[PDB]
Amino acid sequence: PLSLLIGLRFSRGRRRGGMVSLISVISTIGIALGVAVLIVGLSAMNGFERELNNRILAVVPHGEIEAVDQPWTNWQEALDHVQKVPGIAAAAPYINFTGLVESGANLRAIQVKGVNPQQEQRLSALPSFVQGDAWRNFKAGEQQIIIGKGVADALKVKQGDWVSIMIPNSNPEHKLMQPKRVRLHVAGILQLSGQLDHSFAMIPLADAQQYLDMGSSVSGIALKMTDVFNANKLVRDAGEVTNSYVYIKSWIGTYGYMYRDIQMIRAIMYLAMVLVIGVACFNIVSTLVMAVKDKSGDIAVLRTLGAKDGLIRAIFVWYGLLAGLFGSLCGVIIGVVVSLQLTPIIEWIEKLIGHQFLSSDIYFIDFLPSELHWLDVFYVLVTALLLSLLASWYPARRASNIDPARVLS
Amino acid sequence: CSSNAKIDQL
Amino acid sequence: KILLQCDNLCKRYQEGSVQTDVLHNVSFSVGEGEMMAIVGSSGSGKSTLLHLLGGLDTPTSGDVIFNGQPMSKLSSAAKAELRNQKLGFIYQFHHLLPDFTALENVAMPLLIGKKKPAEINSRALEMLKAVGLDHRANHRPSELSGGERQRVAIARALVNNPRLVLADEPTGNLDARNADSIFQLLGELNRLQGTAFLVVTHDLQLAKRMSRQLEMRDGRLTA
Amino acid sequence: ILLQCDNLCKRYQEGSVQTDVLHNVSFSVGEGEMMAIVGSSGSGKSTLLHLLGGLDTPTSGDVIFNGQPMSKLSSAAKAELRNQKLGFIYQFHHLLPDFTALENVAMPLLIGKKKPAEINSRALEMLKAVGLDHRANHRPSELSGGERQRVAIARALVNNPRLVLADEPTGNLDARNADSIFQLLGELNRLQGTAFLVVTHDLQLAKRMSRQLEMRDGRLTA
Amino acid sequence: YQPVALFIGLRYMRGRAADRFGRFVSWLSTIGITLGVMALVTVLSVMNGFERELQNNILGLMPQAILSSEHGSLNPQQLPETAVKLDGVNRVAPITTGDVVLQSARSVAVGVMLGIDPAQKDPLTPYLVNVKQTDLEPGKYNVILGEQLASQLGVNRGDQIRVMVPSASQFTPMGRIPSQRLFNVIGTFAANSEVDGYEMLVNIEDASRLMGNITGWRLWLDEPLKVDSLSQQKLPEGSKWQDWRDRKGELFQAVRMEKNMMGLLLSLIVAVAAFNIITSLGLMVMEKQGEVAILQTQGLTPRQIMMVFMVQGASAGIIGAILGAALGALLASQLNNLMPIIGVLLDGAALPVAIEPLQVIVIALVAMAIALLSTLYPSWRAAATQPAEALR
Ligand SMILES: *C[C@@H](COC(=O)CCCCCCCCCCCCCCC)OC(=O)CCCCCCCCCCCCCCC
Ligand SMILES: Nc1ncnc2c1ncn2[C@@H]1O[C@H](COP(=O)(O)OP(=O)(O)O)[C@@H](O)[C@H]1O
Ligand SMILES: Nc1ncnc2c1ncn2[C@@H]1O[C@H](COP(=O)(O)OP(=O)(O)O)[C@@H](O)[C@H]1O
Ligand SMILES: *C(=O)CCCCCCCCCCCCCCC
Ligand SMILES: [Mg+2]
Ligand SMILES: [Mg+2]
Repeated sequence: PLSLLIGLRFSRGRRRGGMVSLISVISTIGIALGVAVLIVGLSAMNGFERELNNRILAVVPHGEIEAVDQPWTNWQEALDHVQKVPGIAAAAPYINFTGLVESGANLRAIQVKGVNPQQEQRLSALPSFVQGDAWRNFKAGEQQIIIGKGVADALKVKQGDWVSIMIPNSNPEHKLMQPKRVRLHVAGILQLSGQLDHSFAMIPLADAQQYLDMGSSVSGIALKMTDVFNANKLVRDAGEVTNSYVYIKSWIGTYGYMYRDIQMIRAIMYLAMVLVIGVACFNIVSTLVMAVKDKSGDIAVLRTLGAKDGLIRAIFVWYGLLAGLFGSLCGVIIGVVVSLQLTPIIEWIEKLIGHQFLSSDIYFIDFLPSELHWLDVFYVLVTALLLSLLASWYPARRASNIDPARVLS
Repeated sequence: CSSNAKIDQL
Repeated sequence: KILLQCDNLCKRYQEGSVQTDVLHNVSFSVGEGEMMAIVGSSGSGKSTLLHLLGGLDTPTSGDVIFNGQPMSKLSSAAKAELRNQKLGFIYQFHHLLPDFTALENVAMPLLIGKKKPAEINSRALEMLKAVGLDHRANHRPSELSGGERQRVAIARALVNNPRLVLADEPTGNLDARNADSIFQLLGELNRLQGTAFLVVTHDLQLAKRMSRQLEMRDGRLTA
Repeated sequence: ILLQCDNLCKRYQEGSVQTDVLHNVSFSVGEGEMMAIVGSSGSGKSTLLHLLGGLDTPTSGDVIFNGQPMSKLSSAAKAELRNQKLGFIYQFHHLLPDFTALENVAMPLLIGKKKPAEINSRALEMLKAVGLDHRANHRPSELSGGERQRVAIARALVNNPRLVLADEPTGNLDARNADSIFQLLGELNRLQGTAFLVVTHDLQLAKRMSRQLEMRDGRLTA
Repeated sequence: YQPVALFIGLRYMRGRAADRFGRFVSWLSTIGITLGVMALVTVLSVMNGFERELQNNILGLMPQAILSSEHGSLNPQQLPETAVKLDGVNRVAPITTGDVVLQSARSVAVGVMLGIDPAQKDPLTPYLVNVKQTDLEPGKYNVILGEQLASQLGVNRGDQIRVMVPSASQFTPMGRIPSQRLFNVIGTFAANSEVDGYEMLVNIEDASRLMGNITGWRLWLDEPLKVDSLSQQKLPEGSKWQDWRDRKGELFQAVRMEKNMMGLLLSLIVAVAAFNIITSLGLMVMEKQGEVAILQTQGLTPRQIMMVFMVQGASAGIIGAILGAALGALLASQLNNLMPIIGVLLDGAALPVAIEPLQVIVIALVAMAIALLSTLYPSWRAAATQPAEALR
């Protein structure tokens, strides 16, 4: 239905005069600048959290244990103590290396890891970002190695040529000898974001033991957790099952700063947008006190008919909300178009001003995604209306104190 | 962003 | 029977670092169903004594009553309830709401009182046809004629059947042919509906059409 | 002769029609005129004073003033003659409520670039000739109905103008103080020789002068 | 009193109501600019503190600009230390910088080679763990590795490493062989930064690249954040300009791009505050119809009536920028003096605040200019109307 203070005040807003026709355009776009930008500004941070669990959190092992500068001899009977833990899903061994690439005198330091190609599909998704048609070429006895995208941009190589890497010296005792090198062909490249593409390389486990003259021995055991946030309590008790103490690490010391920085902008852009609508709510006060003294010959007519103080005070609260709801919804209906179609928008400005921004060198990703939700749209409508309630309550108390005896009635 | 510490834990 | 006492309503206006008295020693007898024709002049008490009996103004000393209930000694919430049913206010300043049509301005006292929705429409349709309206009922007051702007204001303060209709010279802001027609329409309301009114004019010509007149001079009743 | 006017046709752009409202209006205005220019409803009382002052320019006429044309003049020099030999008295509550009664009559002295040594002496001597020395530093928002009209009369008589353009002096008050402001306006032509005209909607409140001229829509009906 | 007629017509207009609420509406345009400046200087003072901390830990530990030749190395006898007269340079020191690789008994890491002079003052002097400065003698081949570099290599004090130069290699008819020598370590150094993992100290005299001469001259600037203005100056002959943008050209350029996004996000507060002047002054002409037209009857030209509302639009921009910069400098300086007002971060590691005095003048002049461009449209409408139609 309709109320006495809502349905009878649509005709009060139909006011004309001199330059008052342009004030309703300024007051609409003045309050839409803190609503439409907050829709795109909050949905873009939700797009960064969507790509965080897909491009970063789904490729690096979270928990890693290593011995104190010793090869893992008893690594066969140390796998059952990890797998039968309430919170550990899968586990796979890995042998990390530190080798360089000298194929044309280029500066590139990669981190080669001895992952298992048959067990890499149980804990994460390694070959899910390879441009090749398949990934089943990782057999035993072909000395293949796959590198990232950032390695190929400096090596100036393609798929199917013999590149030269630097094998570290696998000496039994501490002595200096000639550096070991070998020529291997690359089996395709991989690209995720541009940040983890220049220092990422892997080798099969059957080919890593022949380069170090070792038998069945690894140097690290990875794992997979069900919940990721509690990564500092399930890896502590899983270390004393083999020996006294081992080198314990997690993803907090390396990639743990991304979850902190994605919540700091939400605790900064939120209060910075209250100051945008807060000055925009002063535009409602500037047109409400003017609507009292200019319409002073109308409030005295209602007081002679029997209007109480509770009715007159409720006149200009919802009257100022009519110009507030029209301007707040004018930023909502234009905020869906920018958020859902942000990918033709960001790519249009980068080809006009010259050099593009958001480069894939030290940043998080290359593109600017926007995962638009429907809970943030409801959270900005109440914020734009609660800030307009205090802007329409203080001129409403001034209009309620206007006695009809002072005015010429 | 631009606020990096880069400290590791053992 | 008596409807209003009208004792010494000494209205002491507080000026800037001063105190002035304008209405001193006023006394008349408002009866239940008795018409009155209190005539004033430029300087005599008009349009502010009606604010005292109506409840819009608050006197400094004195308290007028209305059938037991005091108007001056009353709450702020109870002052507006008495102006909704048993009081009427008719002026020549065209005190109408220009944002609505002519039908909603008559239904505007019925909307504040929160009556039944079938009663707000049937009552406004009958009060307009008795004064010469309902030919342009669904029209704005800005496009109405000069004589039609005053006849709709008579039916605005007559829907709740007021026992005391406080009018203040409704003639003057219209033509002279329809000036005598609205004085007769007020007289039919006091005989059919029984609404006691009083018309406060500045001349003795309009007071002769109504009942016995009381001459006032700066608050003091001359006649 | 001070001011000359003959065949002043004012063409206003109406609703896609061109109707002349001021058809062949003519009057001779000399130095120290005892003028009683009366009018009626729709005869040209509110109009034809903006053409003499310089607020409006006639498209088919020229106002000549003892050798200096008013209508054939730029907007920069039109405001110069309004501060020296032209006065304006209105009745639509044309006073500034943010100022006081002393600063309202000193406002034409500030536009004319007068020094402050003689601003306060010229303004205070005009409030003493009127009779408002009590409410000198008082705002017009709290004054009475008869006291606010006397400030607008004292606003134009500061720079001693030659022609005082008045428009309905007794329009917003009763007949109790009507003879007061008519006597107060009668002390202006005998002290500085300021010529003025009285505008009155009927023909009873203008019986103080002699030249009872009536111009109904430009046509002289005296 | 007040011989200027422009300012006398607005002293009683800035505040006309007697109650406390009616006076607050006339000053609503001042607080909207005051809250916009103090939310712009304070937030950018934290971002300037992150750039100043990153400068002293990265740019303060590496050579910023090296004046090297274009035909290979540089002869010190042709270009001595008393020959260069470059602007902003307060100290000239020789250095040898080359992209080399490392070699140890455990792994093969990466790291550049920096040829320092032990007879001069070194910025990494308190970072050496009980290692003196004059232990880099020519012929003994001593090298001071980093702390984070020796962790992945496993080289303690007293071992031997191998430094190979892939870039600066000689020609050999059987192919391409690099020039490598033997180097013995004497100790490490730690500075708690990121440059300790790819930088090492070595003597200036070395025959591992060519020939004995140097490559260029290491210079110190007063402001290492900008090098584009110090590149088109008078450069000496036989030498080219090599700044720090060849390696860290995407790191410190990333901080300047993030300040332009936060500075544009917080610029929307003063954009709506500039729109409030259009509402505060545009509605003043529609109600004061009896005051604008009555000034033209007194003798005011329409050229002067336009500048009446211009100061009314400038009264919120001038006082709003001084009060905004004063309150913005008070929150940034007294942030962690007695108690954290905005909250306590999860680390609590002495959050720095850098307040640049030149940046306040650039910020305050923007709000003093955006408050006057929105004033020209209500001021033109007060003079374009005729003074005859406003009164009837
Ligand atoms: C990840 C961030 C890190 O940024 C930092 O450097 C740390 C900032 C910490 C700030 C702490 C401030 C504490 C004091 C606050 C005082 C408030 C006072 C309030 C008044 C009393 O890196 C970034 O900064 C990037 C952030 C990018 C955000 C998105 C910007 C989008 C801009 C869009 C503009 C659209 C314009 C459209 C016009 C039509
Ligand atoms: N209590 C009061 N408060 C304010 N003004 C008053 C009061 N009493 C008298 N006045 C002033 O005195 C004048 C008396 O005029 P009044 O007799 O009311 O005229 P009318 O009878 O036509 O309404 C009014 O103009 C009014 O401004
Ligand atoms: N600018 C204008 N806009 C609309 N109507 C105008 C204008 N100027 C003149 N008129 C018309 O011309 C007539 C002139 O009458 P006027 O001299 O104003 O009478 P009075 O002096 O009694 O007010 C008016 O009735 C008015 O309708
Ligand atoms: C430091 O934390 C590096 C990771 C950066 C993650 C991305 C956050 C900054 C980029 C924000 C892009 C602008 C969004 C604008 C939305 C309107
Ligand atoms: Mg009256
Ligand atoms: Mg008129």
